[PDB]
Amino acid sequence: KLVINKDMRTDLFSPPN
Amino acid sequence: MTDLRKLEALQALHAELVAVRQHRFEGLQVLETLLEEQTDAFKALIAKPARDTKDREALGKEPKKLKIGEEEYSLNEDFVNDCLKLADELDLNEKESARILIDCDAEGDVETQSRPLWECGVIRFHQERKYLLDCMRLILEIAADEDIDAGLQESFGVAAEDKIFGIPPPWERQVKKFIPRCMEAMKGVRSMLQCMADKANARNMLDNQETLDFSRLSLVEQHECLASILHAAVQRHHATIADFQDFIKILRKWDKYDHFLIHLIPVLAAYITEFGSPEGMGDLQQARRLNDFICSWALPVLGAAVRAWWIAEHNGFYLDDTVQDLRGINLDEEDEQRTKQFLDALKEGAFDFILSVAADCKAQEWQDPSQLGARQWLQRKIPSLPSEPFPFSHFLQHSLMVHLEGFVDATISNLPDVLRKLRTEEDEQRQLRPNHEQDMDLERFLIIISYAYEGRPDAAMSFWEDPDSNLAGFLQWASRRASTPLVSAFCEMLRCLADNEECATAAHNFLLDEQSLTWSQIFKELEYFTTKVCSEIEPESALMLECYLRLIAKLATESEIARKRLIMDEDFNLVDTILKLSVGVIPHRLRACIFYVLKALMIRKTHEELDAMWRWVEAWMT
Amino acid sequence: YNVVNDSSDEVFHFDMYEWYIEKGWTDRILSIDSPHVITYLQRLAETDFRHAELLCRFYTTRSRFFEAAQVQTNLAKSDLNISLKDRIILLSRAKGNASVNTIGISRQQQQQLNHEASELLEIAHIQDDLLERLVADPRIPEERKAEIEEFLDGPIRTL
Repeated sequence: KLVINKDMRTDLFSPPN
Repeated sequence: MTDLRKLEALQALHAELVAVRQHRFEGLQVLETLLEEQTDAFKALIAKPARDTKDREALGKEPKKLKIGEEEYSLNEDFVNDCLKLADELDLNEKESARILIDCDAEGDVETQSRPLWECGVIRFHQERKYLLDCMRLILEIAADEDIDAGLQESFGVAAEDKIFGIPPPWERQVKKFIPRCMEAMKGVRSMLQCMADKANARNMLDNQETLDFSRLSLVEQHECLASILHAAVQRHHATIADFQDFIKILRKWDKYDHFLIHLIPVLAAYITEFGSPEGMGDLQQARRLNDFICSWALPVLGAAVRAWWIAEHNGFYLDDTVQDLRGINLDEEDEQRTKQFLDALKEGAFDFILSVAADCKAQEWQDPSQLGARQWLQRKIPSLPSEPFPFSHFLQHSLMVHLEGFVDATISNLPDVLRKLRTEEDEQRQLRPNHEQDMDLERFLIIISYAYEGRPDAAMSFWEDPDSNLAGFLQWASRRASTPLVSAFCEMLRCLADNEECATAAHNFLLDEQSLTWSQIFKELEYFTTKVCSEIEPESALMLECYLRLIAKLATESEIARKRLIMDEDFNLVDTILKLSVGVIPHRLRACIFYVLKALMIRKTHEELDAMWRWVEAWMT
Repeated sequence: YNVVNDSSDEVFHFDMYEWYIEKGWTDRILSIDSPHVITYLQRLAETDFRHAELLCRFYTTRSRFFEAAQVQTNLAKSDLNISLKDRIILLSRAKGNASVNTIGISRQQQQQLNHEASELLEIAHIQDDLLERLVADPRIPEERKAEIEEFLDGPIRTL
């Protein structure tokens, strides 16, 4: 079961908080 | 069921292997599922964890609750006593021993056999090794079956390489080889059997007699299965020189003659075939060292037989000078050396030991009274078996007969001059001292040939297909003028080489003229003996007459042309001669042989033959 | 050690199973015939990896391969603190153990478990290849890598 969702992710190249 | 224990798993697996072997492929999908669940079992043939003190002191300290794997059990003062007893008799770990006893309580076999609980653990333990090892023989046996699908034949082959021999398949890939584990495995069976007799004899010197007998039977069966597995593994060229040297040393250190030696015989045979004969590790240089290494022994007949077999198998290199290199090496010296070595081996009693082993192998509880006293008139000096109930299998007999026929073919196609000189020596010895009985080397060899070719028409036909080959050459050369023993041995060989009708007809056509033996001389001697008895007789004459009668009966029962010819032949008149001989003063053996010959001749008859037989009977009884 | 094995104190023998495990004496614990130790493990198997591994050893040596594949698979799908690589070993073992016959269990039940372990092992290897590559990537900031290691070095994620 795979579902691509380019819309809302988490910037892999920016730190958190 | 589906949740079967170790014992029930091996017992069910064994039934599946028999189906595929008996042409029943209704359990293919179910068979593969079992090999994956018992992968850890096939890896280690037989291994009992050593008795540890941690479990001994802990088991008896708190014999209240026991935890094995995922399940839990409660121990009581009665069950705990059986664990220590089983562990002591077999020297097995307390944890492993307890699991065996727990399996009996669940299955509830105590009532099926009505025996103590601690004794059932011994049987259950032996059953595991039986099926665990016996099932392996079926895998290799089915993997070599030519009467099945090629695809299925290859499935069990690659599986055995990884499950049994621990060799991964070609599509993938600190560990110990299979042979060193098998050698150590069989060693444990011997040490366990030896300590069993020592302890058992001490207390014996009860209700467990049958259990001890069954355990001994299981142990000998497991040893035979391990020997067969080792032979099969060696047949795939997966050995070396170290294993061969170790086996030779173990043989040299052999103490007593028993079934284990007969089981190991084929192992050494296959070893010499792979190394000695030019059908394997064809390193001519390596063979030279092994020759000097083989050529301490606590039993000279064993060494004599080993040297004879090695010479017979290794004399095939020195036939031509084109398939190999034989430069800078002398031939006459090596030939004379091999000849003297073979003569010494014969004098030591190699063929005698081979014949004794062949006889003890096919020891049958009951025998047909039509062949009493046949092949039992020699001088056997080798001690016999203790007569213990250790029956042999069928695959072992088949392999033994195959190896014997191969050795016969090799000795006939490699050492003809040896046999010629031996026959001439025996002849001149019997001539210069008739009062003494010369050696029975040639007679014993012919009897061994007969034993090898028995119930195997596919191989017996080779003596009739090509009349110009070495086999037919020796067959026709061994029919010239000779003494009574050689003629009797040749007649017995002919009789045993008539398992079917085609071979019987071939022997009939080859015996009569188309010098070698002919029916004319046979009937002339019969009439001479008849007139002599009717106007004393020596054992040799009686033996010759019995052999002739047995051969005639066999030919009449197997062939039809001979039965229709001799029955109404005007020049032979065998019926009159046999009747005049039976009405004379002779032992009952000749009368019985004549009656059996008459029965064979009258197995298929008509109205005219019945009338003639009744007329003759009335004329000779009135 | 006689005095030890001659005891009937049950809390004691539990405390000794735990102690053998602690010292690493797989030598002496695997060599106990008793089911009492198996039953003791069956209650805490799904509580700790080290205990589950012992339980699976007892099953396999008794040719109960399917039951071990069941313990290993559930342990790999669980929320216990188990590393991804340890979950790759558990699935890989379960895949092997379910591919061989276990007596008393239908071929269908074996295959369905061998198939679930094969799929989860395929996903786990992908996740391991990712985690390794991301941690080693020069173009990834350190701040993010620690965050990646937290969410990928644990239970297996969806594709």
